[PDB]
Order: sequence, then structure tokens, then C-alpha cells
Amino acid sequence: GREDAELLVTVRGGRLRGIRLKTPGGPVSAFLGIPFAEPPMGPRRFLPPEPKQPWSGVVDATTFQSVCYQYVDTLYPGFEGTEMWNPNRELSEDCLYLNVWTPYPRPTSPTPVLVWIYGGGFYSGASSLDVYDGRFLVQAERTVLVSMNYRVGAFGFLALPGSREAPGNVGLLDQRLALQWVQENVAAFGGDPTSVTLFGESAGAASVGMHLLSPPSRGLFHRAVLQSGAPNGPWATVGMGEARRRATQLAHLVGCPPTGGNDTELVACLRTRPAQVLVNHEWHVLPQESVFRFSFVPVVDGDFLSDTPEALINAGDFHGLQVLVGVVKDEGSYFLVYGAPGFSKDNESLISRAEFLAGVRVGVPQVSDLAAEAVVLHYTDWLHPEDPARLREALSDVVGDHNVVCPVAQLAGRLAAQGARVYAYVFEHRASTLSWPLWMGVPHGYEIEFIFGIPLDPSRNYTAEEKIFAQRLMRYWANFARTGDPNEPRDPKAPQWPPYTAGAQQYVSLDLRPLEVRRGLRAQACAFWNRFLPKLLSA
Amino acid sequence: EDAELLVTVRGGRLRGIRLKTPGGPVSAFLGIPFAEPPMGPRRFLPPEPKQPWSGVVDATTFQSVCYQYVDTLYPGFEGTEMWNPNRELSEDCLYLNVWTPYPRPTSPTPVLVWIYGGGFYSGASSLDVYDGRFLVQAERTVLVSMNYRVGAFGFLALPGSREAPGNVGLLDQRLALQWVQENVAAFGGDPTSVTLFGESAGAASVGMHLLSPPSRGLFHRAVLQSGAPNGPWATVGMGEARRRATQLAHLVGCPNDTELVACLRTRPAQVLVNHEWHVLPQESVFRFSFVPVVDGDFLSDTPEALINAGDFHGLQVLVGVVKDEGSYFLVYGAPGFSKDNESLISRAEFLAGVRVGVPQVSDLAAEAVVLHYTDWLHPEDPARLREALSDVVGDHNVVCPVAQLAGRLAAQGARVYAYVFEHRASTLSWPLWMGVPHGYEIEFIFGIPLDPSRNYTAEEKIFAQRLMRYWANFARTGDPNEPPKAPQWPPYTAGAQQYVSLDLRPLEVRRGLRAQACAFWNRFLPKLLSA
Ligand SMILES: *[C@@H]1O[C@H](CO[C@@H]2O[C@@H](C)[C@@H](O)[C@@H](O)[C@@H]2O)[C@@H](O[C@@H]2O[C@H](CO)[C@@H](O)[C@H](O)[C@H]2NC(C)=O)[C@H](O)[C@H]1NC(C)=O
Ligand SMILES: *[C@@H]1O[C@H](CO[C@@H]2O[C@@H](C)[C@@H](O)[C@@H](O)[C@@H]2O)[C@@H](O[C@@H]2O[C@H](CO)[C@@H](O)[C@H](O)[C@H]2NC(C)=O)[C@H](O)[C@H]1NC(C)=O
Ligand SMILES: NC(=O)c1cc[n+](COC[n+]2ccccc2/C=N/O)cc1
Ligand SMILES: NC(=O)c1cc[n+](COC[n+]2ccccc2/C=N/O)cc1
Ligand SMILES: *[C@@H]1O[C@H](CO)[C@@H](O)[C@H](O)[C@H]1NC(C)=O
Ligand SMILES: *[P@](C)(=O)O[C@H](C)C(C)(C)C
Ligand SMILES: *[P@](C)(=O)O[C@H](C)C(C)(C)C
Repeated sequence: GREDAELLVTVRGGRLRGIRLKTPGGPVSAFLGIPFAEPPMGPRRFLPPEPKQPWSGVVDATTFQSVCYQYVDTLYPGFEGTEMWNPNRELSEDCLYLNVWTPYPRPTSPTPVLVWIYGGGFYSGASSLDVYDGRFLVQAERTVLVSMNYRVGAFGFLALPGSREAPGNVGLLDQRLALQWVQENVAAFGGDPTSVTLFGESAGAASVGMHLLSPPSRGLFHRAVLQSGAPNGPWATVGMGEARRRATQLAHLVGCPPTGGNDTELVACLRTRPAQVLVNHEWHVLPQESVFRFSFVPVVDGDFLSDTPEALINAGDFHGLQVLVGVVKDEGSYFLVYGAPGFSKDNESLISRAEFLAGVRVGVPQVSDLAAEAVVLHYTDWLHPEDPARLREALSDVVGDHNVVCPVAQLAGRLAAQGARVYAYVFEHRASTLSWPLWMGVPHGYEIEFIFGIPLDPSRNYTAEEKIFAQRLMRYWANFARTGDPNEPRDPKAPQWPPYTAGAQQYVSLDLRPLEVRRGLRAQACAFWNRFLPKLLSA
Repeated sequence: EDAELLVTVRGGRLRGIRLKTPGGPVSAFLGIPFAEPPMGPRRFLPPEPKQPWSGVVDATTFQSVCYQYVDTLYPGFEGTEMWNPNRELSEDCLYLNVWTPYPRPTSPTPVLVWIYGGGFYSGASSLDVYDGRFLVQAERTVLVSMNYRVGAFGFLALPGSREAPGNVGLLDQRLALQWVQENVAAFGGDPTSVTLFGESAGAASVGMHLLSPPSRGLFHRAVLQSGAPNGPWATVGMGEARRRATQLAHLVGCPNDTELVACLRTRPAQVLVNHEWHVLPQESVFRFSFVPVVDGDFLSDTPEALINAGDFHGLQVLVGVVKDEGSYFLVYGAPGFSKDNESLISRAEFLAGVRVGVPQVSDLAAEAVVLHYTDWLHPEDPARLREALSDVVGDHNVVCPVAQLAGRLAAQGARVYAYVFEHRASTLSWPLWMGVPHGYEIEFIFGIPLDPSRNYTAEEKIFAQRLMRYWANFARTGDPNEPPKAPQWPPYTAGAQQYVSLDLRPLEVRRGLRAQACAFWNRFLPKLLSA
């Protein structure tokens, strides 16, 4: 024969050829590596994305395109638990491509669209990672799934505020441009541009929240899912002057200029540097040795973010909005092996009291001694001030509460109070295949594989109940995408997932057991982080 | 004539009185003068030793109560009147009391010295609840208690002035302790075995004698009940003492320290009492206008500083608290509280209550209190707020200062025994929501339940006897414990933090005197106020 028409689609820019993916449940059509911007190369480094200019002929969207230039983790080389996050395509600045999965055959009526935004501290990540494989969600729940690559590290987020040549936030604009692409083009794949649900994890979740808070993005989607991240986390944004300080120190460390001066001259010198040279020096600009702190991140400069995310969260009217938010059970453990004294994946990490107090300064960097003392007060058990196992769990809680749990809780409660229907979860199942040690519990990032249905992959060795569990979670996420309500339409018997409200603060546990409702996302701890500590930092 | 009731002490001769108890008689010598009356020109001055007398002093009845405010919040209510003066008020009040077995012991008997509480503004040794006859009969100790000057009369200070140097009420206690050293042997008491015990301001007083070298050679062991000398209420700085004494003068029509004290000395005692409470810098509970002053003399440094620097090897102390130290105080100022309803307060009242119960701190410090004591799963529940604010007041003022004293003394060489008193008296007239309130272990320590004319249960009498035995064991040996079989009371240490609960059940050993809450008060909040 000839050509597969289901695999042929015309978008505003030109024609595309896709590929038919086998899944355990049947075929899916995948359009992988669709260009959506001009390559941000050479003179276009650090600049906002330019829309992809139209093309003649057929573009093959048949495999994932390159990973945006980024650091590659070397802490445990060859270890599955870290390698799963590392680039699985070649690094290149030529990386602004998105992916579309759709049912085979293409839907007749408009189908709601899930749009994935990966995390990775804004310095890493890619849409090609095996655990963001969209084929299982699309087959199981008959949605359209979109994911995009966006620039990370200095390439996405180096900012010399006020400058035209490095305005900052261009990685967020990469995401915005892809969302505009979804609006203009998703119907051609059978998706509904009036039913678009963003969802992302860690920095992706923070990205999702920033699109909520930036009006030009807010009009591009209808619902949001924020997994283990929030735009108000202490790591997710930086002020203008500290952004400038980091950009300036980065340039200085790579010989630009031959410090400060003309912004045009400085960025021009930065543009002559090999991408890898920039990546090799990114961590050097951090004010102190820390965990959960990233050099180049969204900048609060009045443009993309008119105010800080907390301010915008407090001031916002969120009627008409449904949001699904949540955390894993042990948000903090993963980060401790990257700098906290006494921690390793390869032993029990039974730290001393002196190591705990040292880790508090690593986990809560750039706060006053008084503030550090307030942290030690809350997280020490004063009947057991020096018990190693309790100190290990307490430091894990410090990092997790500070960076994920309490930012998410503050977002959830404010949105609920101000007119949004919110649903909250804690993900509590520890995968049978997890390669991290037992003391880390359910670490940051390890709900994703279940949301995407990865246990359905024959090549993998999950249990049959984990496959049931994944199917349950895919159904929740897609129910929320379709209706703004994760609850399965007309099915009593099966326990209900209640909305999260600022008063009752109800959420559900996600594990192999049926839904269990509980109260308070670490309420006592998050009162310290969200109500008291900010007052101390003022005074 | 009963020769057992005739005693000669250094200043002359005394006639006592035989008292009855359900266990037999006791000899009592009540109203023994130990100082010259601190009247007229001697007001605000250190006490002077009583000059010798001829004849026989009548020592058969309690002497006058030192001038003091009389509580009026619930007139005629038993729970308040039991602390009010039960003899006439007079500045001529420096008398002490000796209770002794009958017949008087003929070999040296260990001595307990009782120092009453009352916020340094009130109290008397004549109160029914301090009646020494049951302890002396049951445990065969000599018991001494003294009256000391309270309020402005005892503690008004213009620091550096000699007309009103301050702390003279503490000097009243010291003089009585000197009197015990010189004269207790004439009653069968052993001056080499003197145990001080006291409650609230009396416990703070005990601790202060621990920390003042001239008092320290006058006793051997110490018992601190529901009080400590490092309590935020127990001492006052020089500048604030001078401000308070200066505002009292103005409030009573008086204008140089000499001319100021002179004018104060012309005023009827009741006039000073009437304005006493108005020199406090803000509306509060558990704060008292005229208290011991830190001025380098009696206390060479703050009690906190003195506690941290001290070598306490060879010291044994018994310390403890009641289950609900804060509840009693909430009806004297906390919005929404009353003994006559459930005191189910609002979140708003709770927050207002925090500034009453933790007065004179920054808003940030108050915020920190509100954070620690809010249940953020139930931020507005009235019952929890009532209990939380009682915890705030009780932890801040009693529990955590006592916990701090205990841990520092233990880690610096002392042998410490700690208790929580958890029995609610079947006769208690305060409401159920107050639990076991401040002060209501005393009647059990003094064996009042043994009084047949009172309405205690059979087990309550046995309980009182256990308590009297612990206390007198501690006085005799530095150790409240008895031969084994019975559950043992272990020493409190900074690490293990062990204490026993005292109730109708056998001793139960537990860990931590509100260690989580007391870390806040003892470790974090000082750092906050520094910044
Ligand atoms: C647990 O491991 C940490 C991390 O050390 C690494 O992993 C270990 C399994 C072992 O192979 C070490 O050699 C590795 O370097 C241990 O803390 C380190 O200790 C070494 C030497 O004592 C020191 O040079 C490092 O700086 C330490 N790392 C820190 C402080 O982050 C820790 O002692 C181990 N705990 C045990 C064995 O109980
Ligand atoms: C519980 O009582 C307090 C105390 O109020 C007094 O005692 C009561 C038993 C009753 O006799 C009241 O009339 C007395 O005023 C109540 O708090 C008072 O509330 C009134 C308003 O009615 C207010 O004007 C007073 O200022 C309040 N006093 C204080 C000290 O805050 C409280 O409302 C009662 N709780 C109830 C009724 O649930
Ligand atoms: N040399 C650098 O630019 C650099 C960049 C990022 N990090 C972050 O460290 C790794 N890490 C730290 C914490 C959690 C995950 C990971 C894995 N990233 O691939 C270190 C150095
Ligand atoms: N001399 C006075 O004017 C005066 C007024 C009030 N008080 C204290 O009475 C309140 N009170 C009485 C008994 C027990 C506790 C309390 C509260 N303390 O903060 C003492 C003196
Ligand atoms: C930087 O230098 C370029 C090169 O001539 C010039 O055009 C530009 O105006 C300069 N910018 C500033 C802010 O001085
Ligand atoms: P978040 C800090 O953006 O990223 C975590 C580490 C990851 C699992 C890589 C997405
Ligand atoms: P404390 C503050 O001295 O309390 C006294 C002893 C009482 C009258 C019992 C409240």
C-alpha cells in the first residue's frame, strides 16, 4: 500500500506524519517531536521563543527530539533511581518540540486534553523520559495528551532584569508558546481546546501554578493538577537583584566580560560560550551549599509574574477553577543524599544530633540563626533529642515540609477559600520496583509512574495490584480532566473523594487500599512555615 | 502548769499550748516574735532582731497577718477565702510558729520550715491549710513557719537607697532561719537538719535562699512546690522596681529617694495596699507589683544566671507541680473566664487572653505562643482553647521555670526528685474544668484530710499519709523513698527527665515535664526576645 492517513495531520504550520504506537490495550497515534518554536540557538539564546515558521512538505513527528541542554546527575552512576531522570536523548539547545498522543482511530468528537509539564528544579528534565510515556493514559482513558520540552538552567531562566537580551522566564514562555500551540492545533488531532487540563510535578507543578497566576497563560487552559510542587515554594522563584547577581557571577566565571557593565555586551559574550561551559558553572552561583535550591528559576519581575506568587495567590479570584493538588508521603528524603551530612542511599543514614543541626542549615539555607533555631525547636522531639532514626525522619520532614508540603497546603487552602474547587491527595504507595532504600519511604517523584500507567508496560515487573492501582489513578486524573471532579460519575459504593477546604482540610490517601479521608496536610508543621516563620523573617 | 509548754529561747521565756489531733497531742508555740516590729521609721527597712524581753510571752495563738490585699472576686467562696487573712492585719507581724511532738522531743529532731506563697503580696502562716499539727504528729518532725512582709512593705525598692533597699521580706525569712539555727534546739529540733519547703512565691523564696550565700548555710535541703526563683514573675529589675515604687508614691500623693520614702512612711498601710495593683505596667494575670529585686545584694545576679553557674553537689531538692497550674489564675483577668460557667472561650478571647497571660512581650513573641499552643486542626474549638490558655499561663509561670531549675540543678550535681500532683480533692469547691488547680496539693502535704471535722474520704486520708511520709523522708535523708516492695521514686535528670505522679494510685514514673512546651519557653523564646 501507501500512506497511513490517521498518522497524517495538518497544523497551522504545515503537515505532520506520526506513528502508530502499540500499547497493551490497543493502538495509539503518537506525534512525537513537533517543532513549535524556532530553535533558540546562537543569537536566539536567552531570548523569548519565536513561533515556528511554516514549512512545506511533511515533518516526521515520529520520535522524541533532543533534550534541552542541562546538567546530568553523577551522584550514583548507572543507578536506576537517578538515571530514570537523566536525559535519554542527546543534549542540544535545539530542543523546542512538543508531543501529542491521541487515540487510534482519531476521536470523532472533541476530546479533553491533558498537557504535561515535567519538573527537574528548572535545571533539568525532558518530555522524552520513559516515565512520562503518554501511550498508557491515552489508551486507558481516551484523552489527548500533550507534553512539551522547555528550556532549563541558564538557557531558560538566566535573567538580567530590564534587559532585552536576557529578560528571564523564557523557559516559561516556551511552555506558554506550547499552550498557544495546543489552542490553535489540538483540534486537528481530535482534542478539545475548551477542555485543557495542565498537570505537572515538582518544578512542573510550580510551572502549572505560575500559568494560573499569569493572565496571558490563564486563558489557555481550564483546570490544573499540581503534583508535589507549587509556585510559592521558596525554591521556585527568585527576586530581580538575586537573579542579576547569579547571571553576573555566571558570566564572570566564564570570562564575561573580559563583571557587569552593558547588559547587551554581557549577554553577547555569554552567547559565545559553549552550552556545556554554562552548564558546568551553574551551581557555582548559589549563595550557599544547600539542597532543594536551584540557580536559574522563574524571576519575579512584574512581567510574567506581576507580583510574587504568594501575593498573587492571596489576591486572586479563583471562581470557575478546579484544581487537584497533592504530595507524596516522604517529600524530603530524596534530597538529603545530595548534601545533608551523614546521608547516603547506601546506608541507613542514622545521623547524629550534630549532623541534624548541620543539615537544618543545608535544608533551610539563607535564614537567620534565630530562624534556624525556630526550625530546630519545632522538629526536635525533646523527649528524644538525639535519637538517630527520629533525627533522620525529622530532617526529611524539614526539607519536605519547607519545600513541598507547606507551599502546596498554603496554595490549596487559599484557592479553596477564594472560590476554587480543590481536591488534595497524599500518595502513599511504595512501588515494589523502587530502587531507593527502604528508609526513604515514598520519595519525591515516585507517584508519576503510576499516574502515567507505566506498570501496564509488559517489559516492567510491577505486581498485578499495582496495575489495578495505576488504572485507578489514571481514572481519577482523567475524570478530573473531563469534569473537574476526580470522582467516578454515578458510582456510589466506592468511597468519595471530598473537596479540600481551608477549614476541614480533607484529603485522601492514594495506595492499594481504598480511599481513606484524612484531615490536615501537616497542619501543625505548616502553621510554622506558612504563618509564623514569615513574621520572624520580617522582624 | 505544763512544763512541756514552757520554753526558754535566747530572748526570754515562752508559754505554748497543747493541741489535739486524731493521733494524739502536739505542742505548739504560736506568735513568737523574731524581729522588732517593722513600724514607723522601720517600714521598708531590713528587720532587726527582737530585743530580749522579761516575763513570759504568750505563745498560744497566731499573731497578726502582715498588711496585704484581700481578695474580693468571689466573696464568701471557700476557694478564695481559704487564702485570705484569718487574723487582723498589722505591720506588727514578724512572728513565727513552732510545732513539736508531745512531749517535746529529747533528741535532735529534723526541722521543716514552711514559707508561704501568695505572689509576694499576700499570705500568712496562720492559714488553716498550713496547720502544722498533723505533720508533726504523724512524722515526728519539728515544724516552723514564719510571717514575712509582703507587698510594698516587704519588697518596695528604690535601688541603691538605704531607706528602701528592697528584699526586706526576704530578709524577714532569713532572720527567721537564723532564729531557727539559734533556738530550735530548745524545742527538740535539730539545727543541723533543716529542710525548707514552700509553695508558689514561697517556693520561689526557697530557691532564692538556695542562691544567696548568706541564707545557704542556714538550711540543708529544699522543697519547691509550684514555684521557682526563675519564674518571670518572681523577680524584678532595678529600673522597673524603681519605676513601680515611684509610681506608688505619686498614686498616694507623695513627691530624692529620702523624701519619697519619708512621705511613703507617713501613709496608713491600707493606703499603700489600695494602690499596689495599679503600678503594674499592663493588665495581666500572674504578675505582682512588689517582688524580689535583682540588685547585686541578696541576689548577686539573676536567678537564671545563678542557677547556670552553680555547683550543686551535695544538694537534694524535691520539686513538683499540680496537674493544672494555670486554670486558677484565668478567672482574675482572662476574657471569657469565670468559675461559675464552663469558660468555653472564643478564639478571639483566647488571643486576647494570650497577651494577658504573657504580658509585656513583643507581638512576635505572642505570635510564637499562639503558634505553639494552637491545634491547627481545631483552631477555634472552645474547650481546647480553654485548656490551651491554662497551659500557656501554667507553663510560662510555673511548669517550665520548675523544669528549668530541675534540669540545671541535676546536671550540675544536685539530686532532684520531681512530681506532678494529680489528685482532685473530693472537697474541691472550684469547678471541674479547673482540674487540679494551683495550691491544692498543700492541704494534702499538711495532712488536713486527717481532720475528722472535714469531709475527706478514707482513701484521701491514706493518700495524705503517703505524702507526709514522702516529704518527711526527704527531710530526714534527702530521699522520699521507703524500703522496696513499693514502687520507687527515681531521681529527675536532665536526660531521662523522670518524675512521679502523685494520686490515689501507686507511684507511676513518667518522662518529661511538658518537655515540648518547655523547650519553647526555656530554649527558643529567650533567643527571640534577644532579637
Ligand atoms: C553513610 O554514608 C555517608 C556517606 O558516605 C558515602 O557513602 C558511604 C556508604 C561510604 O561508602 C562513604 O565512604 C561514602 O563517602 C557517610 O558519611 C561520610 O563519611 C565520610 C568518611 O567518614 C566523609 O568523608 C563524608 O564527607 C561523609 N559524608 C557526609 C558527611 O555527607 C556516613 O558516615 C555513613 N554512615 C554510616 C557508615 O553509619
Ligand atoms: C462565663 O462568665 C464570664 C464572666 O462574666 C461574669 O460571670 C458570669 C457567670 C455572669 O454572671 C456574667 O454576667 C458576668 O459578667 C462571661 O464573660 C463576660 O461576658 C459579658 C457579656 O455577657 C461581658 O460583658 C463581660 O465583660 C465578660 N467578662 C469577662 C471576664 O470576660 C462569659 O460570657 C460567660 N460564658 C458564657 C455565658 O458562656
Ligand atoms: N554543575 C551543575 O550545574 C549542577 C546542576 C544541578 N545540580 C543538582 O544536583 C543534582 N540533584 C540534586 C537533587 C535532586 C536531584 C538531582 C539530580 N539532578 O540531575 C547539581 C549541579
Ligand atoms: N493590692 C491590690 O490592689 C491587689 C489587687 C489584686 N491582686 C491580685 O488579685 C488577683 N488574684 C488573686 C488570687 C490569685 C491570683 C490572682 C491574680 N494574680 O494575677 C493583688 C493586689
Ligand atoms: C551596549 O552596547 C551596544 C553596542 O554599541 C549599544 O548599541 C547599546 O546601546 C549599549 N547599551 C547600553 C545600555 O549602554
Ligand atoms: P523537582 C525539585 O522539580 O524535581 C524532582 C527532583 C524530579 C523528580 C526530578 C522532577
Ligand atoms: P503563688 C503565685 O504565690 O499563689 C498563691 C500561693 C495562692 C494564693 C495559693 C494562689
